[PDB]
Amino acid sequence: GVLDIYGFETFEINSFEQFCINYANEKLQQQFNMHVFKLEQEEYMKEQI
Amino acid sequence: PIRPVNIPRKEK
Amino acid sequence: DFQGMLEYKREDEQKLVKNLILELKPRGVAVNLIPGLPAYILFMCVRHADYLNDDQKVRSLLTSTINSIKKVLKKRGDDFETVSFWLSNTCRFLHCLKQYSGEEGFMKHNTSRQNEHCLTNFDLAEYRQVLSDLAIQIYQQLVRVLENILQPMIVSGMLEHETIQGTYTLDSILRQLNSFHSVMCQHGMDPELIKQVVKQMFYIVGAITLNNLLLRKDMCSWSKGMQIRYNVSQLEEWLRDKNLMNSGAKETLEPLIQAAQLLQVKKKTDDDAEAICSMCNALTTAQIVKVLNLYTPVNEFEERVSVSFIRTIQMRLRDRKDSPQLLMDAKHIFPVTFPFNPSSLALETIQIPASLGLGFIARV
Amino acid sequence: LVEETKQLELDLNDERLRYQNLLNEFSRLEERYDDLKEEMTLM
Amino acid sequence: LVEETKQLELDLNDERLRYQNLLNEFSRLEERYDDLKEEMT
Amino acid sequence: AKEHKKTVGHQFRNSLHLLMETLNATTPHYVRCIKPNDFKFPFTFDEKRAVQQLRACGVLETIRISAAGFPSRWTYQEFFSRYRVLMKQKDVLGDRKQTCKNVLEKLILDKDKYQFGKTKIFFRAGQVAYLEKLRADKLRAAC
Amino acid sequence: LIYTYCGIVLVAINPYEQLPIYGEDIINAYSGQNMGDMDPHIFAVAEEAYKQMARDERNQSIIVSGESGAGKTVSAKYAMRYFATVSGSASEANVEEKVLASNPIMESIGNAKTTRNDNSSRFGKYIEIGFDKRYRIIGANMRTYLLEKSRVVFQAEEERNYHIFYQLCASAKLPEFKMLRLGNADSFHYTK
Repeated sequence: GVLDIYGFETFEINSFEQFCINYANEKLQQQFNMHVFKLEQEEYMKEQI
Repeated sequence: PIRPVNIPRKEK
Repeated sequence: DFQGMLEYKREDEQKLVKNLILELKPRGVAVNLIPGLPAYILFMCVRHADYLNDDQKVRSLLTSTINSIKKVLKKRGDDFETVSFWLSNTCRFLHCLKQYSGEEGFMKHNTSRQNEHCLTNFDLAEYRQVLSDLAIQIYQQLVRVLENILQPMIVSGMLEHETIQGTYTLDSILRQLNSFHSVMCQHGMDPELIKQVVKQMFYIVGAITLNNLLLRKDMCSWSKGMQIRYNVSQLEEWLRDKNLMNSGAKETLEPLIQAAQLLQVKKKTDDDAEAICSMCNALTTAQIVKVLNLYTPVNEFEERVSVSFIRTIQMRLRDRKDSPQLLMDAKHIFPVTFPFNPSSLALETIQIPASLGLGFIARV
Repeated sequence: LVEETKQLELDLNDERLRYQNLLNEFSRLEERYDDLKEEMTLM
Repeated sequence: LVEETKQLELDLNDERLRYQNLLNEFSRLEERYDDLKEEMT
Repeated sequence: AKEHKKTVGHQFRNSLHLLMETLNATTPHYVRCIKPNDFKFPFTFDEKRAVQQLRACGVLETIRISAAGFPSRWTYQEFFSRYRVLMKQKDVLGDRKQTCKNVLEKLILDKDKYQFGKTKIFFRAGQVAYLEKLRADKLRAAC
Repeated sequence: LIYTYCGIVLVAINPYEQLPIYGEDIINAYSGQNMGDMDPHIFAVAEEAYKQMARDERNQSIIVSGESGAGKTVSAKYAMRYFATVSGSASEANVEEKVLASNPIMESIGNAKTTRNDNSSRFGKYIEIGFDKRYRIIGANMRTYLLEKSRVVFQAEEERNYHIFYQLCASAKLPEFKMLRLGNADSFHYTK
């Protein structure tokens, strides 16, 4: 699955759609952070460190 | 019969 | 004196061919003695049928032989020795058919005793064309198999390995090439065919190396240029061992040599840039600009390539108008030809061995 | 000799490449024909 | 020079005839494959 | 009537939940593009566009987080090949692991600076630059 | 260079040019290669996705974020082309050809010109590509999220409505559209 969503874009004027965009991007960033943390501990436990 | 094969006969 | 007529039961003719083709294996020492026992036997049986003047029987024999060879290439095409031996068989069959079909051009350099064995009843030039087509097909299959074997070999052996003057080294490649050359020598390749195959494999390995070095940036170091050039040397005296400088593999190699020299040459001054443009004739402007763009200073003294140098290179060689392709054709196959090589073997004196178990093949 | 041989051998090599490619598609169609034979033997 | 030119022209003719014959046989094999595919489908 | 009762924000939340579950059920890969300039003409880079788009992407936060730990990693064979100059002949032995660890300990006093591993040694920010500077100085002095 | 590894992340720069770095020769060169050994490219992450299919046999995800339709759409199309080339299934390859040719239709009906980009994605898209036991493609799936509401009826200065409106307005001269009584784009309030 490929996901295509515009990133953290804030226009000059904000709206409900723009806030939803920002919140969805923040949720995506949260998923990113948690998964990369999972993978980095995965590799840290793969090796003896 | 995948390849059409003919046999030419020599003329002595 | 027996001329070598090969008498057999026609009803079990198929058994005959599957005794000569399907059941026979290249590992047999009997065929290993004189390269081409199946070819000589098949040709002499065809000649005996010509004595019998049985067009239908020889037609069936040739069709069955071709079908069985195709079936072997299908089921056992992966085996390098098997396909090499069958290529030997096909080449010798073609040469024998040329030598005694009845074309005086072939008997221009044939002994009178051999001329006495020439067929007279009928000709098989169209059969010769079909045989040549099958020879081209088996040659292509052999090239594919060799490439498949060599594909994972080159990257580790050539670039990843650090030459000292799943792990593969330069000596591993040399041993593989020596084994291959021995395999073709024992099977009975025509030496010109050997030269062509060696040229093909050298082109393949050179193209793979060029593509890998062009796609990798870290691998591109001035230090590794000496290693690349030294390996190219090692290969060229390997060719000197087989005395195949006439083959032309070095001509396939100069793109790699030019890339290595360009990497080794200093790129500070445009006066050197013009010399580089002059010498780097084989490689197109695309690879040149790419390799200059991706160059990396391994040590402190070395410096990155100036954009002005890039502009000078681009403007000087714009007159070449080269193609925009970046990577060499890894799957390219050079055209292959089969020059006629006469055989001095005495056809009648050749006898079947006991190992093959050709009891139903009576010699007259 | 080199000039004339290269001049005609350019076209010779092109035609030989086409010949070899045609043999390649013949091999592919032979594989397809074998698949069809296997399917027929399935029934 | 004359002999080589004649030989090369003969080779050109041979290449042309082989090319055309293979084109015709390719068409025939395509027809056979298409017919077998239609019979299967 | 349930869909009409559900607001646009509620439907957006439900869609986000569905795609979130879909993503969590799969293994993700991440690619990001940065617009170099507003004028859009090819091959031209502006610092302002890059910094604002990096602030938006927040890549710098991941960069600094990895910098806090041991971002740089070096393979034993890789380290020996790169640092043969700083490698001493007397300390050269068959096993490059212990020898390179000892050489690193001699060169770098603080243990926390480097992280020993089974295959690669991990480093903090300054050690790569420090070692490269020492290697360059030694090489140029010898030459 | 446009591509660069940032940890597991890949980063690219919009070059506004058609560089030949997307040749299928390069695509097959990227095949059967370990991660990061080649220079950075989305071909590398696609190969890593297939490697993860081989190892863990769990579904893959590739996410692109940043500027709307700057490198996102083109990169996704490159990834689709890579997948189609690697699989090499004639009917399935036709399926991804249909998907690629359709991408303009969803661009027309869901994307519009903006100040940031004249071809900018105005909605979240998600494309699934199925795989059988042979790891070969067998089908595709479309999903959409968070389509802009104001764009349908409101268009900012120098910003257009969905491309489909203007595309049909300029093509209103076709005989089959004649009974639609459609004029130019300026003849309608949703496009002027």
